[PDB]
Amino acid sequence: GETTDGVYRVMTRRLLGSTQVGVGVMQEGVFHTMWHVTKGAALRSGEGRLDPYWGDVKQDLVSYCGPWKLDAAWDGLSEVQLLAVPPGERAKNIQTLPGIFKTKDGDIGAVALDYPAGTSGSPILDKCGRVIGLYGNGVVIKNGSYVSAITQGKRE
Amino acid sequence: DMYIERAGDITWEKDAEVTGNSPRLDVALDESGDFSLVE
Ligand SMILES: Nc1ccnc2c(Cl)cccc12
Repeated sequence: GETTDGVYRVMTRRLLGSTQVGVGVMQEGVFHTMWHVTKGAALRSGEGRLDPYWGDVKQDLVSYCGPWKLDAAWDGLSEVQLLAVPPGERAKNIQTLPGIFKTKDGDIGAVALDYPAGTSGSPILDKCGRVIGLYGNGVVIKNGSYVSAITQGKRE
Repeated sequence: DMYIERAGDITWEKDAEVTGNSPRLDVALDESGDFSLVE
């Protein structure tokens, strides 16, 4: 199948029409997405099959064909770009300065950008173009607007 | 049976639509990987 680096839509036919359920990053031969998108289910890429290799429901992450490959981190200062990929709509960089999830276990980057749930898995970029995490897991604040963590996996 | 289709390159695009605020939030992460507002 397509194993080219870049961002991808995750599609199902199990509902009405073809439905985008999420997004993911192919890098170094590995497809990275959020767990809630595929539930660890296998994926088709041409005839090509992708099989889950690593996953953690608590991190809400999963990798296919290999171990988690993305080790770049928000530096805590600089702005970043959600490379959002919405259902039925073209890939589109949105630049933003992350807020903060303060948790008992530490501070996480967060991005206050509101997009349909099908955007879950869309990557988040530093200025050198490195992926520093994935959008689509977080929280609804007073307003009614969605705020997402910058969710990053650990590389070996 | 899910499948994947390419949607673009991963690049920083100079002069992109700059928006969204930068809120600081106290949150709890459960064993189910659901985040929640700790107030
Ligand atoms: N309600 C929601 C649940 C899960 N994800 C969401 C995303 Cl990614 C965007 C907007 C809303 C939601």
